[PDB]
Amino acid sequence: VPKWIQLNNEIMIQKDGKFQFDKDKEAVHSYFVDYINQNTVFFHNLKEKLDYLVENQYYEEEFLSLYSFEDIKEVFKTAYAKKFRFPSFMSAFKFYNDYALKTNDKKKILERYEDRISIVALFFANGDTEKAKEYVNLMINQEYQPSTPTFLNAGRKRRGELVSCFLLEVNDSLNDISRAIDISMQLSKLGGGVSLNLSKLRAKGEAIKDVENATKGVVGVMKLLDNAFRYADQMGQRQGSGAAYLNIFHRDINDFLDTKKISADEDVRVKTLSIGVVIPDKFVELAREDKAAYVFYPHTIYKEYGQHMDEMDMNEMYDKFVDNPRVKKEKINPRKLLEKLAMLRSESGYPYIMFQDNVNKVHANNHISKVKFSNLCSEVLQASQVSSYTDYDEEDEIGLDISCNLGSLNILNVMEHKSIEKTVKLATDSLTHVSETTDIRNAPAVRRANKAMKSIGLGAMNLHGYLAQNGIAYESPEARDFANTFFMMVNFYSIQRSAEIAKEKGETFDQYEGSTYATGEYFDKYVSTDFSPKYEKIANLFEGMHIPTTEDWKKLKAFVAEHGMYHSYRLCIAPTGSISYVQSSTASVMPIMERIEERTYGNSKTYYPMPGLASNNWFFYKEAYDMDMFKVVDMIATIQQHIDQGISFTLFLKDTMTTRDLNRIDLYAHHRGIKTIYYARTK
Amino acid sequence: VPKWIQLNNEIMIQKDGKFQFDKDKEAVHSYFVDYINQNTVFFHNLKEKLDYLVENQYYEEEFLSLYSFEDIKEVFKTAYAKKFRFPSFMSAFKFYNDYALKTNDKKKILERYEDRISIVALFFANGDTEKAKEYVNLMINQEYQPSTPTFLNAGRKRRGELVSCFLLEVNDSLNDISRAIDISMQLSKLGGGVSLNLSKLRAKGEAIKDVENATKGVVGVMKLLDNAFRYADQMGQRQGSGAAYLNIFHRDINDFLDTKKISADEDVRVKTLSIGVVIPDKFVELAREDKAAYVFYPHTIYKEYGQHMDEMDMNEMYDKFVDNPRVKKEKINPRKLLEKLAMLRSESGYPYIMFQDNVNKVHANNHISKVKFSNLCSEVLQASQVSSYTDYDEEDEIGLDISCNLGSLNILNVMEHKSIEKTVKLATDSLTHVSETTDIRNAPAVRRANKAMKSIGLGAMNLHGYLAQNGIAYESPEARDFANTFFMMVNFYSIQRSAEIAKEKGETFDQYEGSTYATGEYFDKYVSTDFSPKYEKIANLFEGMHIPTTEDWKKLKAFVAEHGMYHSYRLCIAPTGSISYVQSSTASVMPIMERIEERTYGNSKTYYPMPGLASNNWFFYKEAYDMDMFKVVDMIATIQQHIDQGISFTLFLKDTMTTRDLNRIDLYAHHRGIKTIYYARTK
Amino acid sequence: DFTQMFYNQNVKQFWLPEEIALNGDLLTWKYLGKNEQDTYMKVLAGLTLLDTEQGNTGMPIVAEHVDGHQRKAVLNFMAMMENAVHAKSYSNIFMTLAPTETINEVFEWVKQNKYLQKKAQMIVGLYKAIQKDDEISLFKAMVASVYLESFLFYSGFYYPLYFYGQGKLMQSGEIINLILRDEAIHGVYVGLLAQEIYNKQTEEKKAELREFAIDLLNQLYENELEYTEDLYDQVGLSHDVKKFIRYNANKALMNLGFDPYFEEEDINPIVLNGLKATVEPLKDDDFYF
Amino acid sequence: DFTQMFYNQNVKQFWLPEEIALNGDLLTWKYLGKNEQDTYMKVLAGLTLLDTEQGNTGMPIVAEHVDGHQRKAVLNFMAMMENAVHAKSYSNIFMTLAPTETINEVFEWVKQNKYLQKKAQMIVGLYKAIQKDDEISLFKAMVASVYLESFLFYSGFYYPLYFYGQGKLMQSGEIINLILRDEAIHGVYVGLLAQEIYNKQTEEKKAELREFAIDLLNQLYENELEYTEDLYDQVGLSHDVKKFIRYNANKALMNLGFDPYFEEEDINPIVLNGLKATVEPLKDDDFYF
Ligand SMILES: Nc1ncnc2c1ncn2[C@@H]1O[C@H](COP(=O)(O)OP(=O)(O)OP(=O)(O)O)[C@@H](O)[C@H]1O
Ligand SMILES: Nc1ncnc2c1ncn2[C@@H]1O[C@H](COP(=O)(O)OP(=O)(O)OP(=O)(O)O)[C@@H](O)[C@H]1O
Ligand SMILES: Cc1cn([C@H]2C[C@H](O)[C@@H](COP(=O)(O)OP(=O)(O)OP(=O)(O)O)O2)c(=O)[nH]c1=O
Ligand SMILES: [Mg+2]
Ligand SMILES: [Mg+2]
Ligand SMILES: [Mn+2]
Ligand SMILES: [Mn+2]
Ligand SMILES: [Mn+2]
Ligand SMILES: [Mn+2]
Repeated sequence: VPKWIQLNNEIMIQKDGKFQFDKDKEAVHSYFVDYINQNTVFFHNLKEKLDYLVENQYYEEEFLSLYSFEDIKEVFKTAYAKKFRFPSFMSAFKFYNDYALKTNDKKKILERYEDRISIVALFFANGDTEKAKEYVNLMINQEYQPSTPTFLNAGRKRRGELVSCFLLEVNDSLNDISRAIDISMQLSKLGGGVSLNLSKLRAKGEAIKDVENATKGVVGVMKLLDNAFRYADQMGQRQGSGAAYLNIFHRDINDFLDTKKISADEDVRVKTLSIGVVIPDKFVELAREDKAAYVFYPHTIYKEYGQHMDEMDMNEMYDKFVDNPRVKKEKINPRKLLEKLAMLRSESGYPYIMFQDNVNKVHANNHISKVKFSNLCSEVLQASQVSSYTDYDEEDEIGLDISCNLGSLNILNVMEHKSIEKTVKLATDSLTHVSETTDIRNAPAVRRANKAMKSIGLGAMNLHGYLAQNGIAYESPEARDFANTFFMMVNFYSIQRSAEIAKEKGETFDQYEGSTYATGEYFDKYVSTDFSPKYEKIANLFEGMHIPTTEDWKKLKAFVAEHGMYHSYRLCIAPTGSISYVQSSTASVMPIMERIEERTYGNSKTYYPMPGLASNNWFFYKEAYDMDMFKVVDMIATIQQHIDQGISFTLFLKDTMTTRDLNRIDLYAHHRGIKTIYYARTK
Repeated sequence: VPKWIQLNNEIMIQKDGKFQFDKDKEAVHSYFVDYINQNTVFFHNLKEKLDYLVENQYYEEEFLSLYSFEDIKEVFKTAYAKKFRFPSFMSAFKFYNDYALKTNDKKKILERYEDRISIVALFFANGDTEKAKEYVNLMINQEYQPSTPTFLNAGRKRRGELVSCFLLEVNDSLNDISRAIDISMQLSKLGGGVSLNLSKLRAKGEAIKDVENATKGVVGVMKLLDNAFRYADQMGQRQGSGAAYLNIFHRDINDFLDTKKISADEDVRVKTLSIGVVIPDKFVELAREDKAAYVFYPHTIYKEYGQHMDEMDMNEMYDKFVDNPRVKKEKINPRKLLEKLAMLRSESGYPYIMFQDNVNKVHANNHISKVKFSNLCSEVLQASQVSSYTDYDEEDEIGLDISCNLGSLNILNVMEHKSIEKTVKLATDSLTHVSETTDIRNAPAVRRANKAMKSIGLGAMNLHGYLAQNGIAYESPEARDFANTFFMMVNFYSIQRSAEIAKEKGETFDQYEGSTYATGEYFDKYVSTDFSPKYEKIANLFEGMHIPTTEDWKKLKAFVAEHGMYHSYRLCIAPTGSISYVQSSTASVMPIMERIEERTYGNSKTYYPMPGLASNNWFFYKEAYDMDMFKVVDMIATIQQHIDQGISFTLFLKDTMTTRDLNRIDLYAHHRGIKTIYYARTK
Repeated sequence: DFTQMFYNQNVKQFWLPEEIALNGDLLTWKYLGKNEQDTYMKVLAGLTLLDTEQGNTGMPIVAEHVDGHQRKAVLNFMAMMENAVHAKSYSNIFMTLAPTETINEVFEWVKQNKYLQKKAQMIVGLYKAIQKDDEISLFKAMVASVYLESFLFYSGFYYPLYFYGQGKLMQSGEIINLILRDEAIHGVYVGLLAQEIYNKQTEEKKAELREFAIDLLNQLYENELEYTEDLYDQVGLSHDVKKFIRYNANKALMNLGFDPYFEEEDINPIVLNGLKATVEPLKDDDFYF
Repeated sequence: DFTQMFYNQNVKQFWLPEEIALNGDLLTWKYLGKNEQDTYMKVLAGLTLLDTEQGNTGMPIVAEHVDGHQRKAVLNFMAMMENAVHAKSYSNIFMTLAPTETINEVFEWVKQNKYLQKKAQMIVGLYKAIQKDDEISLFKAMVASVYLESFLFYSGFYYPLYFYGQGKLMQSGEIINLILRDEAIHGVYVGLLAQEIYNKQTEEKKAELREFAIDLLNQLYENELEYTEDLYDQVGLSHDVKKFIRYNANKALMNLGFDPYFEEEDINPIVLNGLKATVEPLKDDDFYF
């Protein structure tokens, strides 16, 4: 066993009844003085390194050609001047195993952390040396972390796409289904997770040109998509991951759910395609009143009204659907469907739950389209227009397929540096650059939506780490007050940066004029309610930083009205799974699953303590499963009120609790304004 | 139990030690006195019937509008003047259960046999009343039978395409694979059987964008195609049928074959995807000499030579591939592979066997392309060019995808009417009309090849029926003499009609000038070898009909040289599954499987004796399983020497014979010039 | 002289209830009177109980005490058929025709029915009385087993056969005929083993064994009469069934090498109407013609 | 939670010796050396002898003491496969490859062999020690049974799989693969029955049962190493066979719900080629907060 492995395992060997957390630090030293420094490839100077990486097809030469070598040297020197040290063994291990650039045979390390950060910063700046240094300082301080696609692939010749998630709308036609399968394979080839809205597809037993009971429903398309994602599995490196979203009022909703039952037959079971359910407020109202609900056949509704079932408001059209004899429907028990959802989430963690009305009551771009589904991580909530892929030799009507670039603020590092504004603006600029340089030649709706919406996702990580390292319980009202203030600041500065980009470029996102940003409605709660901290401890935490007031929000509203906004969507809180290790941060705004996690790598086992875990903050690092899910819902709703897109909200459940407890948590989330629920992980 | 079913089951009841075959005739009468006439919709006049069928979206207005009502009435009167009577119960049952037009509620019969024949004739003639009457006389004499798609769908508004055999070339790309899946779905939606060539696809463990061990091979593509064919199942009417062809020198050939093993796992086995193997002469030579063979990685060959492995002659390329270090290959035992093929055919009848050099040594259009694969029934053998389907908003390079037009001569009815020439020419004209009226807007290469090649398949059936009713054993040399003469006359008149159509329209098929028809090579064996019958009995059978001599063939060769040939391909012998029942004929040129076949429809049993079966010809109606497969191979080769495309050749084996016997039959078929082997049906 | 042929016959008769689709009986079942359905359910439940004990106890225990690996293989196979095939088939029939509550009720009814409990007590008691290396206790249990196989099942078999013969409940009836075909060979086989033991005895001992067999038969018979009346009076068939069980009692005695005990009677004619491929390598001469 | 599922998997795996033609093995058998033929014969006899104990005692004794009609049926089916299918299959392989006199001598040798006897008698000893209504003694016997099904057979299976993976003795190798596939499911099933007993015990009793299982495994493993060298040194395979024993020991432990004992090792590639949360209804007022 390696020396650093033994040093890391020495953490759990208690001394005087206490964990040896400091041993972890020793491990990193070993991991660098025995493996990383020996396995790294050193050159005489930076010129030889850059030339070797360029000619050997490791780096794209275009982004490096925008800078003179003196500027690149200055950027690299700025990166190395911080003398960044990984405080935990797992941070360095995760970076050098998942994100550091290696040779073709993967026998040596070509990229250090500073090298990777410098390359990403130079790609972000697009020829601006000062901007590149700003990005270097932002990432080496670990205030901002680009998503895994962006951080791993920026400036690389053998790179994939920098966009993490893609959302596709599938129209009710064989041509559209085949095009959706093709685009899903193309985007999984690019490495991104693909989500498909199957609510427009007509249910099982519908007519294909006057011959009835002909359609296979959404389950056949689900099987096709599952095989497509199995085939396109990132060249066999990462399993192809897809998501299917169906409205709960679709007739196939049961069969949909039956794809995830552990007793499902092979002709129905789907195993590589995640499932999500979109629940309008009408379904929750029907379940609450115990009135029997009706699921609908989409094609009959489309024939009668000319629009898809998910294209209009169910809260106002459900009674018209039920009373219409030309609309076909089936009777269901909404409470039984809710119990089935809870049982399925207990068994397998599926489906994702999207509260459609919670998303669309604060959605700023309802004029473009209502949000009808979410992404594979159930945090992207954007307007999408379905595409009409016609026959060959016929022009296709290209719609809008959602796609946003992810980037997370490290809350602990951002607040320690007292740089919410600067970090938010620089992250917005980096995400705007990632969107601008993204061009996908096989997904036309994705390309058009990227060019028009200009949507980005600016997330946050290390919420629980910051709260526990500052002596604040994650479930406490003080923690929710901190989240309210911090994310109001993040939203304020993201809107300010979006408006500044719109002013400097003279262009807004497409159809911005009909948005609530243009009409000023979006700023209502910000121009009437003060989001400054209500607790003295939180206010002290925010000292040295100008917390925006109602007057600052009014000025920002006027600025947006004058100049517009460059981005249709700005903030989305992704799960941030593996890149949180490198940043020494807790995953996303979720509470920690465990204080010390035991992970098996190779034939060895490693223990990763939570960042900053110690004796004095052991009980502030409360495990998520031990927490009240209602207070976690309160925290997520408090954050969500300042996030325009959704938050990947994983439910952390105990084995003792029943499906009724899961249903109660889901209904409280819906009541509190939670937009989406990601996972039901049971301990 | 209905009266006609009792009268049909009375056949097996033996009187005086003989089957009551004549009772079947009585059954037909009952089937018409009790059921057909009662459930047949009658109209006051044909005008009312045509108006009702057109208005209720049963027929098409376009083809009926080309004639005055007097001409349509005259065509119907010509059809009804024959007073055609089905000789067996199963003929009428199959027609009125499969082909007769029924109401939307499927309880009444709108079309009789004469009505359907008249409608198909009017569709064929395209406005010529005399030509329509000629077609009516052809089909009511049952000399020619349009295929199930053409016969069932001609003149019907609610219909699939008139072509059901489609051959697709799949290029080695994700875009091409997705396009192939889409086209397969679209053609299965039209009701056609789709065959895909997977030899150009790179094997498992190949590089994608210079990353190693990334390709899933052809088995993942087969899984995708199997899912696509399961999804597209004729609006839930018939099981989606598809075929995949792989060259035996493709490295995936074992895994390909492993998709049909019973022991194969769920992630390996494809259930609704037929498989065929293309066997070049090089593989047979390697197996014969017991030299170990090599299966090659197609992408390495493409990178080294710039052409696909299946696009070049393996006979001259195999040694260069083996000696090339940059071509990756795996060692195999060709005799072990042959034994595996025989074992798989014994277990499941798969794969289909295509002898590439047997096809291509007589292929007339090798300049366009060599025949690389066959159809789902393993009888279509045509030149195909792969298409380069690029990314979106980029122009695709459309190639040639095979789609031939099926139609079968009834050898008994044709020869008893002494009308080989007239029937062949009229069938060629009808096939040309159906090929010209076919327009598929979702298969670009299929449409392009249909417009360019103008390839049709004119088959024959009732060969064994005709031979048995004339006191000729199917395995006798006299039967082979008759087949030689009859199919040489069929080829002569098909070529004459093709040249006449080319002269009339002033156009040949695309790239005809490079064909062996243009150079006169095709006629070589016809201008030197006399194909007149060598037996007096066969000559007396051909009495009253002019048998083309060598001088006639020289005149035809000169005529083709002067005027060209309209069809790239003219003759292919399809299995003729259900139309053989309606025509009261034995299926294809195959020998009969059973003298009397027992079938179960609903909860009732039915008995179909072979047409013309009696005590006198009971011995001549020898069952296929009791026959020597070498003599069946000899007869099929005798026919194949006059057929430009292949013949659906099913092997009929006993359970006693082993895989050595199957391999011997396959090798004798290869030796005798058999182009394709369809199935290995074990009794 | 016989085990090998019984081995071959038993294994070639192998079947599973799932081979027979039962949804075809749905309508002829729906059409029966409540009395008829009640008797039918109870009859099959009585059969299920007998096969449960024959599979769990009777056949395995006889297998344990009979010498010879081939004899044991036959008896083990027969045991498997009893509980893995026969007893289970009845549940397939129940699950098709009846709602869960009716199924629950009939299984509760077997537990409390005094005739069914008495016959189980008597038969299983004899199985559990077998003593190692004691051929007489083994003979007594084999007589009990023959009486179960060839006599006791028949008060139950009557009714499915009676319907089958009228063209009613024919899928369930097909299952029952397969079960009956098995029990007939099981009764013969166990009968032959019993005769082996009987033939080893003195004339005095034989006389006692015949007394045992006849006393046991009469005791079982008297109980079966009451069981038959209890089940069949409501469908009007008790006298007919009684004739059938006497007929089969004689067959059981004959399987044991004894003379018939009951006089011959005419049985309902309806019930009488109710009755990889081999691989060779390729030679170099197979490539030339 | 599991018996009906195992019932299904067991009955759908049903097969008979006659299905595989054995005579074509003589075409590769004749080309093996004396040591290869000797090892094969000895291994085959070892498997035969152990499997007979499982058919005559192991499965029937467990079926006797386990409560539950459906479990008894599955166990009966497994006992049937041992006695009616597996035993006939081993006999068929022997009769094909060796003359009668050679078979008798090999069985005489293996019957006297110290390492084969040690393991055979250790297993049989635990079956004989089961006491009525004592679940601890039943558990110990189940552990022994799982060790036989999932571990002890594999020092033997190695050789036929080794040939099968090379294209030698393919017909008998196919038979062995079918047998092995049955023993795998037998081991998993009996393992689940043992875990059921284990989970009903106190923490101290559990620790005591774990110690029993590990101690037994150790005794059997040390004898397997000796058995292995005794048979496989003459054909140079013992090192690789030992890896295969440990890998299968780990599977046996996992069947009993225990952690693997041995470090993970790769296996010979030729042999490889041969080879609910509680539902609680919503009570209303759960929609209001
Ligand atoms: N935790 C760590 N994170 C990142 N790099 C590290 C870490 N520990 C060691 N290294 C790398 O290994 C080298 C070993 O030097 P070390 O940290 O022991 O101190 P040093 O030799 O006094 O110099 P310096 O600390 O100034 O780099 C470091 O210079 C650095 O490049
Ligand atoms: N074998 C048969 N094949 C086809 N149609 C039949 C057959 N037998 C009877 N029919 C139909 O039933 C009708 C009655 O025929 P039948 O044998 O009674 O005498 P017919 O002289 O042909 O009668 P019709 O006056 O109808 O022409 C036929 O006209 C035809 O429509
Ligand atoms: C062709 C086909 C379609 N479908 C379903 C899936 C699609 O969502 C739906 C629409 O198919 P379409 O491609 O729209 O078929 P169509 O346009 O010819 O019929 P229509 O005019 O009624 O739109 O039909 C199947 O389930 N199986 C099939 O094989
Ligand atoms: Mg449509
Ligand atoms: Mg390519
Ligand atoms: Mn029984
Ligand atoms: Mn029995
Ligand atoms: Mn066994
Ligand atoms: Mn076993």
